[PDB]
Amino acid sequence: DLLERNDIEVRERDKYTVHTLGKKKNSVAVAFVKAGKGDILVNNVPLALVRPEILRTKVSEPIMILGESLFKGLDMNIKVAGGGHVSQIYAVRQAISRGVLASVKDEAARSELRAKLVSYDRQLVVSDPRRCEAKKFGGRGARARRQKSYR
Amino acid sequence: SSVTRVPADVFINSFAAHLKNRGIIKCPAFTDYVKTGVSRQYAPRDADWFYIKAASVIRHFYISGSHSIGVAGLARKYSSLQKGKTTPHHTKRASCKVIRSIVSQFLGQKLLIAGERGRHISPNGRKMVEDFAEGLQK
Amino acid sequence: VHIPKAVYKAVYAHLYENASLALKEYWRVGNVPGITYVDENGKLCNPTYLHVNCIMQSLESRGVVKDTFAWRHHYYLLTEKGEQFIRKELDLTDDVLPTPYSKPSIKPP
Amino acid sequence: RETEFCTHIAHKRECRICGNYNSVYRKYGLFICRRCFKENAGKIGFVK
Amino acid sequence: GKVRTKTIKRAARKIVENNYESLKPKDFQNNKAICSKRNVAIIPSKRLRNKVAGYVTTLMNRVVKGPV
Amino acid sequence: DMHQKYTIIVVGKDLKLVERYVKSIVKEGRAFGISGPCRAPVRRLTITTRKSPCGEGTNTWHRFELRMYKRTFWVTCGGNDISTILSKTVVIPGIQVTVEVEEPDNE
Amino acid sequence: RRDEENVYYSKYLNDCIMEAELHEFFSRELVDAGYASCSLCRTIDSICVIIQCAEPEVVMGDNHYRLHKIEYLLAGRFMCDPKNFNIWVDKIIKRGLSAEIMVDNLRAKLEEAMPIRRAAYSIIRTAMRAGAAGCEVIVAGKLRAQRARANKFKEGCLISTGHPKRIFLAEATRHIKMRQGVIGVKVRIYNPNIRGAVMPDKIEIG
RNA sequence: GACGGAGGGGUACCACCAGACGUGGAGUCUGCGGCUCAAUCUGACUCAACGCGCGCACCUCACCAGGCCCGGACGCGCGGAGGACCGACAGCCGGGCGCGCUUUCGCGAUCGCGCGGGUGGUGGUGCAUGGCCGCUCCCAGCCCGUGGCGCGAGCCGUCUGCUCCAUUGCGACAACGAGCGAGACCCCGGCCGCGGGCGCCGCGGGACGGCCCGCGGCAGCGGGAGGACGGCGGGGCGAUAGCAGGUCUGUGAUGCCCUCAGACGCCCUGGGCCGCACGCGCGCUACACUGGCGGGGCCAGCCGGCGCCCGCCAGGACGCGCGGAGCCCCCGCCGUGGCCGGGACCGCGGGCUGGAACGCCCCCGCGCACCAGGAAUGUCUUGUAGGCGCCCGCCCCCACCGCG
Repeated sequence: DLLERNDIEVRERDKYTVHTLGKKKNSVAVAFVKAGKGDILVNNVPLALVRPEILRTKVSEPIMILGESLFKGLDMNIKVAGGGHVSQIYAVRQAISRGVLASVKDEAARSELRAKLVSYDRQLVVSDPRRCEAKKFGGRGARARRQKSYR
Repeated sequence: SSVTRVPADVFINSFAAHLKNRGIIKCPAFTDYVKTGVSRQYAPRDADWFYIKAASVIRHFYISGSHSIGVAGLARKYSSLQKGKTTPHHTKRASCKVIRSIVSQFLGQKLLIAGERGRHISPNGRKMVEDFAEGLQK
Repeated sequence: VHIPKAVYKAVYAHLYENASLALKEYWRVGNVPGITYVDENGKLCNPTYLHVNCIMQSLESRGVVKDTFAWRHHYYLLTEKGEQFIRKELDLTDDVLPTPYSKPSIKPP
Repeated sequence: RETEFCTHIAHKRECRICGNYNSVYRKYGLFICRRCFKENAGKIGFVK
Repeated sequence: GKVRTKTIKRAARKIVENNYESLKPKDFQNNKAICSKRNVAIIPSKRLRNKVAGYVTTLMNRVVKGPV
Repeated sequence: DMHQKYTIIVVGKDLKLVERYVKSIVKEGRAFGISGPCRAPVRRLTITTRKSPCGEGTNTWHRFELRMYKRTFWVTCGGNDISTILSKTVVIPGIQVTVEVEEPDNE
Repeated sequence: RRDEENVYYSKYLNDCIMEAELHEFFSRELVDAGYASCSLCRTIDSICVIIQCAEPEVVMGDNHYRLHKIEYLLAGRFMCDPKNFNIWVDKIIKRGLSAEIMVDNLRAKLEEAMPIRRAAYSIIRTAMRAGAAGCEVIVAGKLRAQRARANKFKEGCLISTGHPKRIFLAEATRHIKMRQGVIGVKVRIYNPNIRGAVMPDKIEIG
């Protein structure tokens, strides 16, 4: 469900100039961004309602820390597929925060917005290097082995 | 915004009331003596369960639209595990025919329309659900 | 045993036509490949599986054929003097039609 | 002995290389044996 | 922990005495080009080219100040 | 001629051998409209087996996988003509090459 | 979206087994030709085989009659329609260097009365003659007394542990069976002659 | 050389810290001794036997209780063609086939019979062996040419120093010059470019103890910054020398051996491997409220066919190419009561796959232990432990395993 040719297929562009991507643990959030009316229908679901309520604040965190001065009047259509229930939510944060810094990136506001990004998480600015690990030839799991016999 | 702006699950209770209220479909009388799935040994006890299932069926169909969605695909979206066997639990399918009764009856109500492979939400269906979008946000 | 006479003539001519009889090595009754021709007068298709195999040991011990079994399938080949035995017993007066197809031309690898 | 020979019909899988009636390993229609496989896999082509 | 393998150290010494002027004290990439510059030297694989390059930049420091 | 498209499929397991074939196949497209390469999602038939011929020893498993690779191009040109174009393509050994008509459904 | 039946993806597997079956027949009947490797080239169902051999005429022998009996034996065996099967043998330069030819040329002396150390050095002579960095002959089995053991005779440095090992070195195992019991012989030849790769340890300097 | 309840130095969750997840206690699973049988086929016993030799109704099958038929090829000597031998309905017989028996009908040399030579044989000896894994060996050791050194075995190089993942380097240095192993290399990933697209897949870069500062002849270290990545990222091969380690039961691997026609051949029918007082090794699920439980909302990756009426369901009919997991989470229910925890057994059924249930699936019951585990041990440092699901190996059917 990720790294697909059709990461974003239906969109015909029409002003979605800022194109972003979020990789957070084998999950991609691809966000085309237009200077619209603050509509972030990630996965065609308004940011206001997300599947894990407790984790809505984490998705709101890129929009809230950055502030409405650049966020308001900017709409990003994010497609999230691949990964799990909350791994996707971190990918959504990656897409939203990269995008608003990337709507004023040429202007020096990149340094102030990156400062907001690095005080919160360097992971919002830089992708997660953590995925999964190979199972052992004996026993189950990368770090676990069958209980030994005598001795 | 028909189901996007509203929580589709919140709409599920409101249109569950609307299914009996508008008289869409009926309770098939097997709603008393049958269980939802082979995985779900628990028998549904809501008594309006076929109305929530027939609110779920259209919500699934509406977003997919004409994606030729078939009865089994709808049934395997509420799949659970089978417990009660010492062997490790594994996911098992929901009853296809209880769901199949829903869709075949819904065909007449015009929220379900004949198509290649599976049936789709009819254009008439696209209109009925749209009204509750305004009702939910108002 | 007491296998039909036609098979003896059928294997000889086929063995010489391809100048070999690689044989499926099966001690189980089933489709019998290779000598689909056992003449007629009783069959219009392949003969019994046992017949070719029992005959093949007789031919190999006498020396009419040479066998180099590799994988499950056998790799039987008509031998140098087999050509005289096959041609003489079939009553072919002269050297008949064997298997050469000219000389191959240099290939890309 | 027309009736007696091979009255029984059963799947008769065999290691094509080995003829084994066990460890056939027909994952892809291949019958290279569980053990016979490494020896012959180099020509067939398999990689670690 | 990093200590260089003999193959890297030996070749690096040759590359520091073959050309001190051409190599650079801190710029690893300038040395990297001289390490893999066909006739000047050939390192099979970039990682080995990188390995010699790191040392030839440190060796360049050594040669610049009180050479061993 | 019959200007019928022939889909191009090359099944070669050696990624490099098949890579040599791709560059020559693209070259003959100058003769007749080669399409952009559609290299296959890698297919890795997988066989994992106990290394020991007997059962003795700690279970040790040898992991065996060979990636058969398919290369896809689409070429529309005369049906007899494509066979001549393949004369130009390199015949390095052990590659299966097929061209299949993308015929407008006979109607 | 794509169809996954991909019917054709098993034929190249059947071809892969065929190459295997072709190797097992060849090392049985083409030992005196120094058989090393066999190739399969069917594009239009046109069967092409390039056998590698110490000297190629050794395979044809008599105006291709020897080859043709076995060319149409291959056809018969593989249900290939007769005459489609074609073998163009290629001649092998540096015949001794190729490992499969060398291990066989030992079995040929050993099955008679030649000494082991004498033919170990005889095989080593060919590998130095063929520019191999080193040649190692390992004989195993019931040599001398019935309690068996192995003699390892290596001349010149030889490598065998790493990825270069499967790029430069070559090897083969001949299970010679003698009159007392099985005395398998295996000769490895390390050749840094390959121009397909350069040892990542090897470095060249101005 | 091996040992040292001998120093001085190393070192690792196959050791212990610091901790976690456990097991052992309990149902059940899968083996292993023991018991019993007609047979309960066999190897294998600390590590390095014991879900190991890859799902045993049949085949497999090696085992047992039977039953058929040679496929004894090739010579040699002979016997023999209206005939050597091979078959055969009627009944009986033996589960049963003319298998034998009465009975008289065939049948064509494809041969009868010895004499040598046979096809064989999951029959024995891994203590005759080849190969191929295990283990020493998550440890870095191994050796070579020429020269020292001693009569020689055997040292030197191969070092107490000085670092390291490492005989990784460094500096000294009767030794001097090498090499194999290590590392490299290779395989997926991190990122970042382009080519190029029926599927995201081909090719490059980049990370180098490089850069900063301390402390060090040096090797390097230790604290930094930037950076996809920080100093091997789980990544596979396998130095030298071997061990009565296993397997003749994986094969036209093989020595001897042993049988070879009333066969240890090979087919067939039925059974046994699982029967199973008892002890044990991985395992599964329990012992509930950080939880069973009514739906809703789901969200994957090794990577995937899906659809219509008939059925609670298991499952079918008829079809055509098609379309994704639980955990968790939102809201009900129940109140610590062996309880609605838990599902072990047991009785009717509905099934399917199959020649043939004994196998498995479903449903309506029935609700075993078990309330947290004695001695004693096992496994691990971040996407890790655990927690939870998914395909496949093997399969007529049939995961509590195995690789992922």
